[PDB]
Amino acid sequence: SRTIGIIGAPFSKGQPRGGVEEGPTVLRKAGLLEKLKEQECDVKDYGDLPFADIPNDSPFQIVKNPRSVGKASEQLAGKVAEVKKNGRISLVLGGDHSLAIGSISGHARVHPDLGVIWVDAHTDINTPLTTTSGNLHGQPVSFLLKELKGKIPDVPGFSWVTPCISAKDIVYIGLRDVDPGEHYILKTLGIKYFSMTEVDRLGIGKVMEETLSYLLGRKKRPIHLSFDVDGLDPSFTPATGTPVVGGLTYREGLYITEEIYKTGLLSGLDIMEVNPSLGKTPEEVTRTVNTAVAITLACFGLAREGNHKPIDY
Amino acid sequence: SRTIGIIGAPFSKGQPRGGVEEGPTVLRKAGLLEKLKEQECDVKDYGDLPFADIPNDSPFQIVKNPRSVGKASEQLAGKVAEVKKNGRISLVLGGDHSLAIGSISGHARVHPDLGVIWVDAHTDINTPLTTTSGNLHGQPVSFLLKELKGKIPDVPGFSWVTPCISAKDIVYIGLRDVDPGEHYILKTLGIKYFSMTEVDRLGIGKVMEETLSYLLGRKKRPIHLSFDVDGLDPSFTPATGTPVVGGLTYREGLYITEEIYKTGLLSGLDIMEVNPSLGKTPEEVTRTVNTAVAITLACFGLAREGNHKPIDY
Amino acid sequence: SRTIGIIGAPFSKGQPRGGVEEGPTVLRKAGLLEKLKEQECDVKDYGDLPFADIPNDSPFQIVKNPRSVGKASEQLAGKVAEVKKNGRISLVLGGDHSLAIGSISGHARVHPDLGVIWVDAHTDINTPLTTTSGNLHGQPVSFLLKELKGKIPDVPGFSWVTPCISAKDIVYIGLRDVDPGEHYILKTLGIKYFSMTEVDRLGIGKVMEETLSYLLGRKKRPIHLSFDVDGLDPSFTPATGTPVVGGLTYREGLYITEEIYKTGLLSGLDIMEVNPSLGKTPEEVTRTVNTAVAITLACFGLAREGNHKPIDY
Ligand SMILES: N[C@@H](CCCC[B-](O)(O)O)C(=O)O
Ligand SMILES: N[C@@H](CCCC[B-](O)(O)O)C(=O)O
Ligand SMILES: N[C@@H](CCCC[B-](O)(O)O)C(=O)O
Ligand SMILES: [Zn+2]
Ligand SMILES: [Zn+2]
Ligand SMILES: [Zn+2]
Ligand SMILES: [Zn+2]
Ligand SMILES: [Zn+2]
Ligand SMILES: [Zn+2]
Ligand SMILES: [Zn+2]
Ligand SMILES: [Zn+2]
Ligand SMILES: [Zn+2]
Ligand SMILES: [Zn+2]
Ligand SMILES: [Zn+2]
Ligand SMILES: [Zn+2]
Ligand SMILES: [Zn+2]
Ligand SMILES: [Zn+2]
Ligand SMILES: [Zn+2]
Repeated sequence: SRTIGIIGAPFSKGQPRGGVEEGPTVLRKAGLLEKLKEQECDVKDYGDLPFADIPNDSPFQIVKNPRSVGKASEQLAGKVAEVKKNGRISLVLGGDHSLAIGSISGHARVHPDLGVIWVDAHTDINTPLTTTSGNLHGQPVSFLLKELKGKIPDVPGFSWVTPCISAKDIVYIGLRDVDPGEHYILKTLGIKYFSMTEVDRLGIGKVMEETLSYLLGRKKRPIHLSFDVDGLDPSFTPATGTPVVGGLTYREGLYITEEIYKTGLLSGLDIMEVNPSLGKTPEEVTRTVNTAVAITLACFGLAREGNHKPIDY
Repeated sequence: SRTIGIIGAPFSKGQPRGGVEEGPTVLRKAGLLEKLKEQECDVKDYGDLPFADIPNDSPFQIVKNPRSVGKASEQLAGKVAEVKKNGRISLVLGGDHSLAIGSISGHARVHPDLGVIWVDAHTDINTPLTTTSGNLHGQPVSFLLKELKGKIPDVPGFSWVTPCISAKDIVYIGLRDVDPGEHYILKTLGIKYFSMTEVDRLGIGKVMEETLSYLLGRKKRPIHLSFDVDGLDPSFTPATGTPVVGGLTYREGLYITEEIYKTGLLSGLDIMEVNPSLGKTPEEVTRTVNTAVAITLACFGLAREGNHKPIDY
Repeated sequence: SRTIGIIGAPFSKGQPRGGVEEGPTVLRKAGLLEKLKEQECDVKDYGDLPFADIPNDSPFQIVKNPRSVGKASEQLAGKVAEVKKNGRISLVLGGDHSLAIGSISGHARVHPDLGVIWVDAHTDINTPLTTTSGNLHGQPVSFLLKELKGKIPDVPGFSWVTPCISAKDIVYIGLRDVDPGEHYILKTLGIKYFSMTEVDRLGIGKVMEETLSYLLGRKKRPIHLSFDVDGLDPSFTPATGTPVVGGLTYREGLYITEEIYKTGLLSGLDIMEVNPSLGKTPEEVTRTVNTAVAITLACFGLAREGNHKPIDY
């Protein structure tokens, strides 16, 4: 049926603030598994990946914690590939977005033809040479693009990496805080994106129609959804590291996911950047987690119009 | 002209929390009548219906306060039918939504051909046999549907009831918290609804165009609007019993009503679920009431673009 | 390139509450100039206009501080005309909206064929004879309309005024609190407007397309944008004198301005009604100013999708 495989990934060295390691814990203790089991979902939790501490991981130029991040993704890519072989949609509950490198890589090992939908207020496509922060949660995409392969230096811990996607297989939704170098890359590789500008102009309805018509226009390949919690407006998911105002509405958030689910092609999912310790109040924490959970459930069947199990009431 | 007849209905036994009995009081003391008189409106207040206490009203299966609710609606249906004969649009300031049974029944006694628009985060169409709460504010619609007549047991106090509407004469707007049994009924009787999903996809503009094209496609019959205050997002109407996040915008709220008014067919109106005691702060209370009032005024002429009385300024 | 000329106008006698005189100060101390210089913008600040105190300025009928306001606008019109001759887009950081009279008048002295976009929750088109408040921040438009010339009494201090625009050269966006006399004028002179009703119905996308198709349908004349901070919903710009609920979204706010900029015709800009002292909290103050700044930057190039300077990264 709608089989899922849960991958907790308590990692945070992809950026400065540490609380995101707890993301898996809080979402789990929010009742996610239970809630998913309450749907036609066949759920199997593969546990929280144990991330060995790499004490010796000095900066690579300005790129911070490279070996730590590379291993974290290298380990995850393998676990992802495992559940995908067990015929389950991989659900990655993580910390920072840098894990996307491991998530998508391993997912591709199984389904190379996959298409990606990246919901985020940022493009996370900086390169070790374009980034000015050195924080890897803002560079995952660059490591995954084939077009870029050959303009990215060998970063300690990323030798295991192989560019599993071309510009033509990814769509962004939500952008509102993009770097100049990031912008240049977009227009140059002609990447499909819908910034808040396009959403405002078109409506989330058209936005979703086009994005899917874009990725599934030709063949009907498996879908990977990388959802960075900061894609939604801070008034919904405040407990996040890099929030930007003017974000996606809670309703738009649900609309995106309700539509992905209805395609029947959701192969992989990432719920990133949920940092409970950045909530200025116990409720901002609750609010953030709750939304993260609601969005996840929509990915797996939950519909605002209602749902009904096969029987005469 | 635009003649109104005010019906205060301080009832609450349609659900557990009691504060909704005060709804009429707070809205009145908010200046509603005055404000309506300030428009081209001819206003007549029929007073707050006195609801006899039914001390002996044990549960019917799991259905709570059946005799209390049935009488409350039985009395109201008669008062509604009275003002409709006095050629005035009935305005029902109430408590819980279970009163809809009395409101619509009596309205129909006068205008049997009426169509209904139900703004609510819920469908309130459970049956004594489908409800799991037993609270009647979530079952009014089931008692009014002809298609369902014959699948509803005789509930103490509802013998006076007669199904005055078919599936084809009602439209829902706002749904986002629907029960499985409720969902089955929708798809089965093919009821027209626009959940938050449809609103997100289409926009309130198209939503309103379709809903009216649906109800007034054929003849031009009188319109009944049942507005459950919880249809709007909690950030607008927090002082309500059953709030759900991801609701209708304040602007969408006004858009709905501004459009109904412009049809010139508004025959009956219900402003339900305003419970002032559920506001966590004196202002949430104020906010909730204010919105309830603003929406009501839009139903009777108030336009955001402005209004002008027939004369050269 | 994209040359700007900054005009600070610390005036407030266009309405009762005084804090708006500080608007220039707070926006400047928010880093505006710096931020604009950070873009392809060529910025020149002409300083804060010194507004002589007119101790003797008794009411004209009910019109308050007429001589004070007339001089303030008379002085500004001249400064505006100065920067427009220095080939720079005039940026007017002001106090109350009554300054629009001086801003647009002087802008026209240079570019008579200009078209105006007025973002505001009000039309500010009352006349000394229609206004019931007597506050001039709600009458600037009336003084600028040719069609009205001959139905406006000579107000002390406004002799220097000459109606530099006809009904056909202005578009309103955001209206939601319009006076009856104001409404009569609209329908009578057939002025193009998009109240919140139209925005709700059409979407900001269509709204912007139509408004520009309206003003630039024929020739391609310079554009004047009068942005009253209260056009946006109070949840964004609370520190304002006359706020009204159900306003423009922050995203819609940016959409409007991003679109104006992209036309390449922005000739003049007004950022009015930012009163820091009306913020119930230090953050409402911060929030309000921040939004005012973000909107201004969008007028001058800033795009949510990102920007890139001419070079290979
Ligand atoms: N563009 C910034 C912020 C990136 C934010 C990363 B993300 O999307 O995972 O939050 C940077 O490169 O440091
Ligand atoms: N579906 C729930 C909630 C109904 C809410 C009723 B209403 O719409 O009036 O608030 C129930 O049957 O108990
Ligand atoms: N219509 C009211 C309010 C006008 C508000 C002026 B404004 O738009 O500048 O805030 C009046 O004439 O006093
Ligand atoms: Zn495959
Ligand atoms: Zn992000
Ligand atoms: Zn991040
Ligand atoms: Zn370029
Ligand atoms: Zn990200
Ligand atoms: Zn009739
Ligand atoms: Zn409800
Ligand atoms: Zn209720
Ligand atoms: Zn079915
Ligand atoms: Zn209801
Ligand atoms: Zn010109
Ligand atoms: Zn205004
Ligand atoms: Zn003002
Ligand atoms: Zn008229
Ligand atoms: Zn104004």
